[PDB]
Amino acid sequence: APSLSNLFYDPTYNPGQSTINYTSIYGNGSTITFDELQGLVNSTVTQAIMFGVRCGAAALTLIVMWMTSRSRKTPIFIINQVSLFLIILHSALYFKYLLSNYSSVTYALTGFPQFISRGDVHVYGATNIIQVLLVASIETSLVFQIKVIFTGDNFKRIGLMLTSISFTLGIATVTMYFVSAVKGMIVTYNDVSATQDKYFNASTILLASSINFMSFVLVVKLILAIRSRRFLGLKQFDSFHILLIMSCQSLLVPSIIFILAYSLKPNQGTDVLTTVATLLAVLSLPLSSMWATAANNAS
Amino acid sequence: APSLSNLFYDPTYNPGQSTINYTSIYGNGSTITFDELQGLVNSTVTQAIMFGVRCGAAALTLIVMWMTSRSRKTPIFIINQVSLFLIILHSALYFKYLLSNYSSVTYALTGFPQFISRGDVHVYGATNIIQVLLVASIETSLVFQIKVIFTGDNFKRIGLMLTSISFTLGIATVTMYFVSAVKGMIVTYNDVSATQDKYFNASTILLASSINFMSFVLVVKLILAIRSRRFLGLKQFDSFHILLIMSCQSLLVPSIIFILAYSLKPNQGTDVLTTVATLLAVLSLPLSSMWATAANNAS
Amino acid sequence: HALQLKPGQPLY
Amino acid sequence: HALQLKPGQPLY
Ligand SMILES: CC(C)CCC[C@@H](C)[C@H]1CC[C@H]2[C@@H]3CC=C4C[C@@H](OC(=O)CCC(=O)O)CC[C@]4(C)[C@H]3CC[C@]12C
Ligand SMILES: CC(C)CCC[C@@H](C)[C@H]1CC[C@H]2[C@@H]3CC=C4C[C@@H](OC(=O)CCC(=O)O)CC[C@]4(C)[C@H]3CC[C@]12C
Ligand SMILES: CC(C)CCC[C@@H](C)[C@H]1CC[C@H]2[C@@H]3CC=C4C[C@@H](OC(=O)CCC(=O)O)CC[C@]4(C)[C@H]3CC[C@]12C
Ligand SMILES: CC(C)CCC[C@@H](C)[C@H]1CC[C@H]2[C@@H]3CC=C4C[C@@H](OC(=O)CCC(=O)O)CC[C@]4(C)[C@H]3CC[C@]12C
Ligand SMILES: CC(C)CCC[C@@H](C)[C@H]1CC[C@H]2[C@@H]3CC=C4C[C@@H](OC(=O)CCC(=O)O)CC[C@]4(C)[C@H]3CC[C@]12C
Ligand SMILES: CC(C)CCC[C@@H](C)[C@H]1CC[C@H]2[C@@H]3CC=C4C[C@@H](OC(=O)CCC(=O)O)CC[C@]4(C)[C@H]3CC[C@]12C
Ligand SMILES: CC(C)CCC[C@@H](C)[C@H]1CC[C@H]2[C@@H]3CC=C4C[C@@H](OC(=O)CCC(=O)O)CC[C@]4(C)[C@H]3CC[C@]12C
Ligand SMILES: CC(C)CCC[C@@H](C)[C@H]1CC[C@H]2[C@@H]3CC=C4C[C@@H](OC(=O)CCC(=O)O)CC[C@]4(C)[C@H]3CC[C@]12C
Ligand SMILES: CC(C)CCC[C@@H](C)[C@H]1CC[C@H]2[C@@H]3CC=C4C[C@@H](OC(=O)CCC(=O)O)CC[C@]4(C)[C@H]3CC[C@]12C
Ligand SMILES: CC(C)CCC[C@@H](C)[C@H]1CC[C@H]2[C@@H]3CC=C4C[C@@H](OC(=O)CCC(=O)O)CC[C@]4(C)[C@H]3CC[C@]12C
Ligand SMILES: CC(C)CCC[C@@H](C)[C@H]1CC[C@H]2[C@@H]3CC=C4C[C@@H](OC(=O)CCC(=O)O)CC[C@]4(C)[C@H]3CC[C@]12C
Ligand SMILES: CC(C)CCC[C@@H](C)[C@H]1CC[C@H]2[C@@H]3CC=C4C[C@@H](OC(=O)CCC(=O)O)CC[C@]4(C)[C@H]3CC[C@]12C
Ligand SMILES: CC(C)CCC[C@@H](C)[C@H]1CC[C@H]2[C@@H]3CC=C4C[C@@H](OC(=O)CCC(=O)O)CC[C@]4(C)[C@H]3CC[C@]12C
Ligand SMILES: CC(C)CCC[C@@H](C)[C@H]1CC[C@H]2[C@@H]3CC=C4C[C@@H](OC(=O)CCC(=O)O)CC[C@]4(C)[C@H]3CC[C@]12C
Ligand SMILES: CC(C)CCC[C@@H](C)[C@H]1CC[C@H]2[C@@H]3CC=C4C[C@@H](OC(=O)CCC(=O)O)CC[C@]4(C)[C@H]3CC[C@]12C
Ligand SMILES: CC(C)CCC[C@@H](C)[C@H]1CC[C@H]2[C@@H]3CC=C4C[C@@H](OC(=O)CCC(=O)O)CC[C@]4(C)[C@H]3CC[C@]12C
Ligand SMILES: *[C@@H]1O[C@H](CO)[C@@H](O)[C@H](O)[C@H]1NC(C)=O
Ligand SMILES: *[C@@H]1O[C@H](CO)[C@@H](O)[C@H](O)[C@H]1NC(C)=O
Ligand SMILES: *[C@@H]1O[C@H](CO)[C@@H](O)[C@H](O)[C@H]1NC(C)=O
Ligand SMILES: *[C@@H]1O[C@H](CO)[C@@H](O)[C@H](O)[C@H]1NC(C)=O
Repeated sequence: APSLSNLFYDPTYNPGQSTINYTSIYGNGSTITFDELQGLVNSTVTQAIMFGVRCGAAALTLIVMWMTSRSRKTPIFIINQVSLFLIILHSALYFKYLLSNYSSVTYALTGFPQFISRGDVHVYGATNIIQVLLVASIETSLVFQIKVIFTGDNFKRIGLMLTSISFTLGIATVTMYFVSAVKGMIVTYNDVSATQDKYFNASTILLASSINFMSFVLVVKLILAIRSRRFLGLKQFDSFHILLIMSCQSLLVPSIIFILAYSLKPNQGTDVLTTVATLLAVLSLPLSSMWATAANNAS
Repeated sequence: APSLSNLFYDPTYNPGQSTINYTSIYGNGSTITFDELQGLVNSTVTQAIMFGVRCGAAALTLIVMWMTSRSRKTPIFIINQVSLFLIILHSALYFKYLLSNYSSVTYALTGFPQFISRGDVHVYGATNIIQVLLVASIETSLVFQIKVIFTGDNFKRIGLMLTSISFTLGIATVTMYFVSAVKGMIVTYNDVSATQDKYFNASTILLASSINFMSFVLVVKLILAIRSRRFLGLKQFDSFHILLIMSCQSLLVPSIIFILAYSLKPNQGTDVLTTVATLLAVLSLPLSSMWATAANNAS
Repeated sequence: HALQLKPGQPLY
Repeated sequence: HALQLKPGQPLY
């Protein structure tokens, strides 16, 4: 401590509007303010909290489902039980990504391609392959729940066609995710500082569409379970409607978060919303799968 | 893009060893390298993942304990059920702390006290009060488990004295945490840029001591449960020893993490270890509390 | 349109 | 001795 400056005695001095000087690819003359630097740092600090919550939740959901189940060997159980595992693997390679040189303040401010090695591109590839192997599990789970809802003593007209639109939506979502992934990889392998992003913002809309369709079909099943019982002389539900509708026996909360995630402009946390809604969908599949295979009028 | 510099065509150029120029309290002449800046940013990115895992785990442990219990109204249940709530409240005010100006790169590099307002000091106070209201719950849980293990048909010599050493250790841990907290608050309220830290590194050693004592007492109970049965003609445990010892029916894993956390020098992740071991202790209290109240030789 | 990815940021 | 706190960092 040789000597303090005079600005130490200024009550109204504002650090954050001060100047930072650095050398970039455009020479030794780039400048930035401390608040744009802090805005770059606060978005990494905000995207690590979410994925740590995801890893925690999914690990403690996997164990609890292993310990609290009566009827194992069911396909729906196995698919629900590997989706929670691909969530944890996706979150692991993203923590690997978040501490690497592709997410550094060095690359961000100074766009030098010498800072990117081979090994940073292979974890990007691997993460883009686990993201599509997770969407495929979600879609196959939804198509088995739909295939178990209406098949049976119910009318075969509606039931046979709703599995068709759900198989169609699932295969289209998976194919579009695969296309997006394989082109992004080509682009990145050609140039490290290149971005290809027109196919990620329609894959999310089709995942959202398929979840909204599952919510519609479960609401349909509930209205027909309140309509069939009154025709006969059997007693109705006392306070089961509130549990089914409100708690996520039907996928209404993830569906609302999805419809507010892409309708709203990006400046209102649109990236914080899809990440919460994918977690809530994968966490709500065990609860949507108990109502789906339940006696409509036998009980 | 007016013109790229010549350093864009240098294969061996190393960004990260370049110079950053900024104005500090010691004038308009401070300098730093991109790797010490990135080392400041990577420790915030590493301390947000842990607390997001903590918030996730504790929230999904609270719900599951609410839903999967037969004998409620027990004090041990209520204490175990409020410790998981104080973990979530502690993690909430730390996310509040992590996005505030006391954890910014601006304050870190430029130590200007004009950047600290009143409201940043009150969340520091509140967090230091929830940390001691969490240690108090941990200690009271351990003293009720010890008070339920030996009290009964067992000999009253050892049992009456082990509750005494456990009450003593708990009250000493809570008192030392309170002392640390109240002096740190005085210091910080006097000067925002002042640090008082001699009492935090003995409070952790006494929390670790009390957990190690609980592990010793549970190992004792297990050796006496294998020794009493053979004296009589009753059948022994078939494969129950492996579950008890290995899985955290006794608190051996948190105890090992605690004994490697402070014995090792700080340069080997000593801060990443105590934060995992507090989570594992609070998550292992429900499992240590079932073995503690179990029939020693009746079953 | 609503989600923008960084040059090295994988899908989420 | 083994854990060091920042001037504004609360207890953990
Ligand atoms: C719920 C339980 C049963 C999970 C069991 C699996 C764990 C043992 C795994 C899951 C996630 C893993 C972590 C994921 C990511 C990392 C970062 C990784 O960091 C690096 O070495 C690369 C980054 C860098 O060098 O800067 C070190 C291992 C670690 C902590 C892993 C350690 C092992 C963990 C905790
Ligand atoms: C839990 C089950 C599903 C197994 C999970 C396996 C993954 C953890 C493995 C399988 C393939 C591995 C990848 C295969 C190849 C590479 C390239 C490798 O590139 C290098 O820099 C290595 C050296 C070189 O070849 O130059 C870096 C690790 C990585 C991404 C591996 C990371 C770890 C992965 C994803
Ligand atoms: C999901 C559970 C069951 C397992 C999780 C394990 C992963 C967290 C581990 C397993 C394989 C590991 C990888 C194995 C090898 C490498 C290469 C290693 O070195 C390089 O990339 C080359 C040098 C360079 O970076 O230039 C960096 C860490 C990485 C990606 C590891 C990151 C952490 C991985 C993915
Ligand atoms: C769940 C576990 C078992 C992982 C399942 C997926 C893996 C089998 C995939 C995912 C990412 C793939 C990697 C992505 C990219 C590459 C680079 C690729 O490079 C080239 O073909 C040319 C590179 C060049 O010269 O530019 C070689 C295969 C490899 C390592 C792939 C090997 C197979 C991987 C590990
Ligand atoms: C688990 C399922 C989804 C199958 C995964 C198969 C992978 C092993 C395949 C699928 C996409 C493939 C990639 C698609 C495109 C390319 C670009 C290709 O061309 C170049 O990067 C050099 C030429 C140029 O693009 O200029 C090199 C192989 C690579 C990485 C491929 C490596 C092998 C990949 C990862
Ligand atoms: C649920 C059943 C009845 C199927 C209904 C079909 C819809 C799910 C499809 C049909 C037309 C699709 C749209 C056709 C074109 C576009 C433009 C496309 O433009 C972009 O924003 C991409 C490029 C960019 O990111 O700028 C975004 C998706 C969107 C709205 C698509 C969203 C999904 C839609 C509405
Ligand atoms: C309850 C079930 C049966 C509904 C299934 C159909 C929906 C999933 C589809 C039908 C109409 C679609 C919408 C048609 C047009 C648009 C506008 C498009 O963006 C814009 O062009 C406007 C941008 C803005 O307003 O900010 C984004 C997708 C969206 C909302 C689509 C999202 C998907 C929707 C709601
Ligand atoms: C499924 C049941 C248990 C209900 C769970 C509650 C969630 C649906 C709520 C609780 C907290 C909410 C969040 C609280 C604060 C914000 C910040 C908010 O940010 C802004 O609008 C301004 C800042 C920005 O642009 O990012 C965006 C919505 C979000 C993520 C909220 C999204 C909805 C959340 C996750
Ligand atoms: C440091 C590690 C051990 C922590 C891992 C997370 C734990 C907090 C979780 C993981 C598995 C959970 C257990 C999984 C299954 C059960 C059985 C369950 O049993 C009943 O519902 C009782 C049935 C009856 O009494 O008939 C009670 C909760 C419990 C012990 C759970 C309590 C919370 C546990 C230990
Ligand atoms: C910050 C601190 C001071 C407050 C923390 C929240 C409390 C207001 C909560 C947390 C745990 C709750 C307790 C958890 C469990 C029970 C058992 C419960 O037992 C029943 O009568 C219902 C179950 C049964 O039939 O056995 C009665 C409420 C009570 C004491 C709860 C009362 C409210 C408590 C103390
Ligand atoms: C465990 C469950 C019950 C959730 C607990 C959440 C609390 C820890 C959060 C929720 C709302 C928060 C408050 C919301 C808003 C503010 C104003 C905020 O004002 C400021 O000085 C900062 C913002 C600004 O500069 O205007 C200070 C923190 C405080 C009291 C927050 C303190 C932490 C609170 C109480
Ligand atoms: C038992 C489980 C289901 C949790 C239920 C409680 C939630 C509704 C609480 C717990 C933690 C809370 C969060 C803790 C911290 C923050 C940061 C807070 O940020 C600020 O306003 C100040 C810091 C900043 O953003 O700069 C906004 C509210 C939020 C997202 C809180 C929203 C409400 C949450 C998700
Ligand atoms: C979880 C249950 C038991 C409720 C407890 C939540 C606490 C963590 C909250 C509730 C009320 C909050 C307080 C409400 C108001 C203030 C004043 C506030 O004053 C300021 O300097 C900021 C606002 C301003 O500029 O006036 C500082 C935070 C503080 C002490 C808050 C700290 C966090 C508190 C104690
Ligand atoms: C009855 C059974 C369970 C044995 C329990 C032993 C502990 C209650 C005692 C034994 C030795 C004590 C330690 C001996 C010396 C020190 C160093 C001492 O150093 C300091 O940090 C304070 C002085 C300084 O600032 O240099 C702090 C207390 C501590 C850890 C003591 C904490 C309490 C310990 C672990
Ligand atoms: C009943 C069983 C489980 C024993 C419970 C007590 C221990 C957990 C305590 C008692 C005395 C404590 C020790 C007392 C003093 C020290 C010295 C202290 O600093 C040093 O002097 C180490 C560096 C050096 O000088 O080489 C580090 C902790 C340590 C080993 C303590 C570690 C924890 C110990 C072994
Ligand atoms: C029953 C369940 C709880 C078992 C799960 C396994 C844990 C006991 C392991 C898995 C990952 C491990 C961590 C992986 C990496 C590190 C970093 C390591 O720090 C280092 O020396 C390297 C990093 C650095 O400090 O730069 C300290 C131990 C720690 C926290 C490990 C502590 C023990 C952990 C949590
Ligand atoms: C930073 O910005 C420009 C770049 O040359 C220069 O005029 C200015 O003097 C620099 N400030 C400091 C403290 O170096
Ligand atoms: C910046 O770049 C020019 C051109 O290479 C060089 O002469 C000069 O030394 C550098 N530094 C300053 C402060 O101008
Ligand atoms: C920053 O400080 C260094 C001395 O370490 C000096 O050489 C340089 O001219 C200053 N300005 C810039 C833009 O680097
Ligand atoms: C740095 O501080 C001195 C003293 O106020 C001032 O004269 C000068 O303009 C500042 N910038 C440089 C490059 O010296």
